[PDB]
Parts: sequence; structure tokens; C-alpha cells
Amino acid sequence: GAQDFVPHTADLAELAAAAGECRGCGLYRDATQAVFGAGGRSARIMMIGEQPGDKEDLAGLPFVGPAGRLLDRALEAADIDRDALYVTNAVKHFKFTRAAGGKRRIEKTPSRTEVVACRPWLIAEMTSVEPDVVVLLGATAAKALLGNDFRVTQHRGEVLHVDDVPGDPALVATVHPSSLLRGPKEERESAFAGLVDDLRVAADVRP
DNA sequence: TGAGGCATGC
Ligand code: SF4
Repeated sequence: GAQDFVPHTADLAELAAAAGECRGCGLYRDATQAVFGAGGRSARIMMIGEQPGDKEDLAGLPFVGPAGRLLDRALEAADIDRDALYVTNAVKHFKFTRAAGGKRRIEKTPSRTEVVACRPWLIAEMTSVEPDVVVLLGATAAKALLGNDFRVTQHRGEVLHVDDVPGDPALVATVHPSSLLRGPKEERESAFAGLVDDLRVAADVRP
């Protein structure tokens, strides 16, 4: 995968500019641009989503579309300052399809081989940022760091620690904010509450 | 429109 394209540097601007050159999997070809993380190395909370969506791929920034707006409300309800956040995605290029007779770009879940190929960028970000806690937003991100057998619905809101992760941060898994939109509106407010609770667990981690 | 975890299809 991407490991040869990751330069030996902790400068997020250099990593981001290099990601524009990555050939670690096929996603780079149909996407507009790599969407790297956003934030500074002084962040103590890192949050990892699945992939850039349609709006993210057009803007070049993580979490700018509907799921990111919901994440924004979740952050405010958990009293998490954005000054403490570095936010990124497990996969750096937008994976999508279109209906043959349609124009809208329809997001497709990254394959597990794409997550594995792209994980060197995530490791590079984690070493550069040295977060005290990593929030895994959804199954793709959580499995990226915790193994393909990990079930976010089974262990969300738990403070976890694994050995093979650089810097031994606390890890907190939760559901991706888009799941609240995809699921029934009847469950949406309860689901938002659950997200906010998990985020509160993550913000109260003390190294 | 914007998951999750299991199942089936080739
Ligand atoms: S997705 Fe990750 S690994 Fe695949 S190309 Fe874009 S950057 Fe390289």
C-alpha cells in the first residue's frame, strides 16, 4: 500500500501534499483530490472517520457535508473545543459510483484492502499529532485500528488500548455521524445522545 | 441524500 509514499516527516503540510501523490490503491483515480486531516499537531484529541464524502472531495476538507454538520453539533453538545481536535479519515480519497443515467455521486464504503492500503497515512498522522485519545467514528475507522473483528456497536464508549498503535493513545469507538442520518428519524435524537456520550468519554480521558 | 453487520453472488 501507501507506505512508500509517506515521507519521513512529522510536518502535516508535507504529509498532506504527498498524499496528493499517493498511488497506494486505485481510489486516487476517480476522486478529485486527496482529502487529508485538518488541525494542528497541538491537538490532544484525534478523530477518524471513514472517508471523504462528496462535499469533502470537492472542498478538499474533512467533515464539511451533512455528516460533518451533525458532528459539529455533537462536538458542541460534548463541549469539545475544535482547538483541541485533529480530524481525518481512514481513507483519503473519495470512493463513489453513479447510476448509469444519473449525475449524483453515490458514496461507496471503502473495501478492507483500501483501508489497509491507506492506513500508513493514518499512522503518520498519529505519530505527528501524538493525541491523548483517538475517537474512531464508525466501523471503518475503528476496524482500521482495532482489527477487522471489532464491533463498534459492541464496544462503543469504552476506553481501549492496543499495543500495535504508535504512542499508546486511549481509543474510543463510536458510530459514524452519518448513521444517525441513515437510520430512522424516530431513533435520531436517542442516537445523537449516544454519540455525544461517547464523545464525552473521549474528552474526559486523562493521560 | 446523507451506516452496520450480517448475508448472498460470481
Ligand atoms: S486512498 Fe489512501 S492509499 Fe489509496 S490512494 Fe488515496 S491515499 Fe493512497
